Amino acid sequence: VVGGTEAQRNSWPSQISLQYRSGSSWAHTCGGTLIRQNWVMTAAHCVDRELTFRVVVGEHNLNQNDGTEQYVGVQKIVVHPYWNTDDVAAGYDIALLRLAQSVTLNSYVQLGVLPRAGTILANNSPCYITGWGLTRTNGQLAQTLQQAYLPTVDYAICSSSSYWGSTVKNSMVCAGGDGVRSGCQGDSGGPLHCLVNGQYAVHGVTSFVSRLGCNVTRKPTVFTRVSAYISWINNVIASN
Ligand SMILES: [Ca+2]
Ligand SMILES: [Cl-]
Repeated sequence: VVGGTEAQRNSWPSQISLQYRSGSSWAHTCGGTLIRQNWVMTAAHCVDRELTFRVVVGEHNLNQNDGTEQYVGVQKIVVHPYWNTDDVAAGYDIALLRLAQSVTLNSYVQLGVLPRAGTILANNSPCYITGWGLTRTNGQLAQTLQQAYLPTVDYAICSSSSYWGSTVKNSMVCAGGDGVRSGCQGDSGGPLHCLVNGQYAVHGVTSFVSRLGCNVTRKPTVFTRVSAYISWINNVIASN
């Protein structure tokens, strides 16, 4: 997250860190949203690589013991069947990870609330992106979980020529584009939390930013629209 602030430890308890095994260690690669005690919602693109993945819930600082982390293997990966790694603009950038164990819920570990199917946010709706992604274009991952206030940019604006044009689909949520604040690499798969009727819900799964850079004016961060996938999600969970 570019232009973020450090999240309070218990603000976003459904945020997870999706990590891959690298040597004798683990590296954060993506965010995710805990949606059941044994299921994480993330971006399909986060799991195109044939890596060993684990999920960390209750994580705050990737570089320090927080005393709240639970580490769990990824047991099964269910990528949306229409995902095509060579065409992120087509959408379907969503995947569910069944965790090898059910995590224990507490103030640091909670299920993300998802919007009802079909819900579309009015333009300029208040949301925060959260994640450990780069803090600058071509920068480095955050140590501490970051949040940035990224108001939505509706489809009509987002899919306009000076924004994302045809690249953005109605199955996506755009947010931000102010040139200051944005998602950035390593935020992928994580939530966009939007305040609706007093409650934050995870409306987006971070999907992409401009190849030119993270915080590029009129290139808001683009998220998979969670409310486009509620049936899919429920179908997956019910069949697994
Ligand atoms: Ca930690
Ligand atoms: Cl949360």
